[PDB]
Amino acid sequence: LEPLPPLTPKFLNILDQVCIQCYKDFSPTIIEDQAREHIRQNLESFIRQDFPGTKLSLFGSSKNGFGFKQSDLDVCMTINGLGLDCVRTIEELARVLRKHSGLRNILPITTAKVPIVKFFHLRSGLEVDISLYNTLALHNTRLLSAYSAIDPRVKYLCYTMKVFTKMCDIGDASRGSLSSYAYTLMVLYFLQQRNPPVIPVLQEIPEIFVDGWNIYFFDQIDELPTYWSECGKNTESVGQLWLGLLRFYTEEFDFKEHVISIRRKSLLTTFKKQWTSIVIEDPFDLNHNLGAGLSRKMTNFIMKAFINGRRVFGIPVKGFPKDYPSKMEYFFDPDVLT
RNA sequence: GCGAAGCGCUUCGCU
RNA sequence: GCGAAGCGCUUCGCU
Ligand SMILES: O=c1ccn([C@@H]2O[C@H](COP(=O)(O)OP(=O)(O)OP(=O)(O)O)[C@@H](O)[C@H]2O)c(=O)[nH]1
Repeated sequence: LEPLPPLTPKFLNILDQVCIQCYKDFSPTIIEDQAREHIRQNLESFIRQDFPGTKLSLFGSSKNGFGFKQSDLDVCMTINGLGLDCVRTIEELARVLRKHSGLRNILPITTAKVPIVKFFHLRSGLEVDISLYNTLALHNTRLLSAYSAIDPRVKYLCYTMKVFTKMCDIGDASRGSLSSYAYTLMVLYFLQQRNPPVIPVLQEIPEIFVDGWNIYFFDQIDELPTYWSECGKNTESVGQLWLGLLRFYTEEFDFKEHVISIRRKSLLTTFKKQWTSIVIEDPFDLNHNLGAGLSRKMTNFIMKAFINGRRVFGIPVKGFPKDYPSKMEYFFDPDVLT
């Protein structure tokens, strides 16, 4: 790794604005939020024609406080008043949805760990994923939402990370990379682990079980000053934290021995979890390693993207060539980061 | 035993 | 469907 020159005050002010701009440019307007709602509304009534009692609910970015323009729509389906063959139900869902003049490219994915019917929504141009009884997903949505409300910099960094993985083309788990949900967990972990914490761990501040998993977490975001020790302690700018995250995952954190675990504050090791051979534990489904599908080719691309991320965000310059219309295209240049 | 392409086949992955 | 990793066969290659 290269030595990094000291941060100037003014290159850091640029880092702060660039991170905040990631939130403003990509957080959704009310019109986009409601377009998603309508999609959930319409599909529910349409599916109810064949499967009465069908309840659809959104989760993921559409509802976890990290809504991101043009993200795919995550939908969880259950049936009110209800050993359900999920493989068969996904194909049943597919057969139903091909009759919808507003949908195209209906595709059932039965063999995935989480089976989904994936399709394209004409009016909105969004891609939609319907899964069945994805109840843990509804709860990690509420949990991320609680983190998103603790401190403004949590959104700023999570948005900046979503922009970054998109440009580096490293955020598609269907092409062997990591999923957005994984990167968000990496951000929240980094903020729980830096000294002093920016966020606490909310499931350490009660046993509520769903699918045999304790889904409890502290969620009254109006009263953490009472119950979180290091509240208000960390004063650092968002641009320092974003460069801090890139350095944290390229210089300090040892992926070979430690699990990225937002559920509890202390170190969780590769050895205890039997996950010896990037390792990320789901906040609730503790048997699910979100890095279990990574190739070592793919881990290298991710590591390479983080390293050039460290370079362009860490080497001060001013100015920037008037070629660029704004700082955004300088920092998030896809060729540079790849 | 090794490389390239084509045509088939299988296994793993995808919220 | 898409991504990855294999196996079959054929054709052409191995100094
Ligand atoms: O490994 C996974 C992946 C996905 N999911 C669940 O599916 C949802 C959709 O997962 P996505 O991969 O679509 O992430 P996203 O665009 O919603 O981005 P984030 O806000 O999640 O960073 C995620 O928000 C998560 O709740 C899991 O529970 N586990």
